[PDB]
Amino acid sequence: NVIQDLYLRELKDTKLAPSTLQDAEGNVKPWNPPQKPNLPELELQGPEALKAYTEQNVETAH
Amino acid sequence: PPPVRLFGVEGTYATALYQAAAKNSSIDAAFQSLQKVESTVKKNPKLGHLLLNPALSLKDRNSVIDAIVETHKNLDGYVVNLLKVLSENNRLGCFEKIASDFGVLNDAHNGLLKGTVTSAEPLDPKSFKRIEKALSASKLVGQGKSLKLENVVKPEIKGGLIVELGDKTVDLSISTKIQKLNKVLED
Repeated sequence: NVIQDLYLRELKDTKLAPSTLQDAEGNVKPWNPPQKPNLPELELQGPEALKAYTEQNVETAH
Repeated sequence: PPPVRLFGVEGTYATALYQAAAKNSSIDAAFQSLQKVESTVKKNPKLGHLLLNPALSLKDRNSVIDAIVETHKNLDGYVVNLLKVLSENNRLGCFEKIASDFGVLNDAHNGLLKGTVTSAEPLDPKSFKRIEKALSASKLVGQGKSLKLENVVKPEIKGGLIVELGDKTVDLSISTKIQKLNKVLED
């Protein structure tokens, strides 16, 4: 009765509400791509380090 | 013991009056006389309803009673003993209250029932009759009992009706339905 009146009135008279995707964007985090896929740095090239190291530590066995 | 137990604030006085007049047999006469003294109290609106205010002496209260049964003498003796009782017990702040209560007991004894059709506006006479008919038709008015159905106006109940009698109600109103509906749309 009154159930029908409200049901009818509500359903009919509102069935669109605001909904803008752009407004949503403000409220959410932005996708941005990773940075620095940097390849590892190469170090201690040559036996220069090794010859230095054999000499450098006097105690090679004591 | 006599029908309908109404425990009240000096409604024990009414109960007593009722039971007392049942044993005297003449309750209708008593009720009528009580109505008459109530009416002349009511129709002595200032300086007789203001002598229901508690400030009068015991002796002055007693003389108020003597004057009251003088005031339009020809009243049942049981309600004159009751008048004495209320004065002696120095309570008269439930005097019209006791009268109303005695009426309820009396018209219960008679069998009469009261109902109510609250609405926010006076309803059709067709409605009055139809509801009276419906209730009389149903066991709700058991018969051997009558229904004085009273439509009252209270804007509190916006639209519809609530039928009331015998502490049994059916409430189909727009306000109550709206409340439940609102709640469900607040769920």
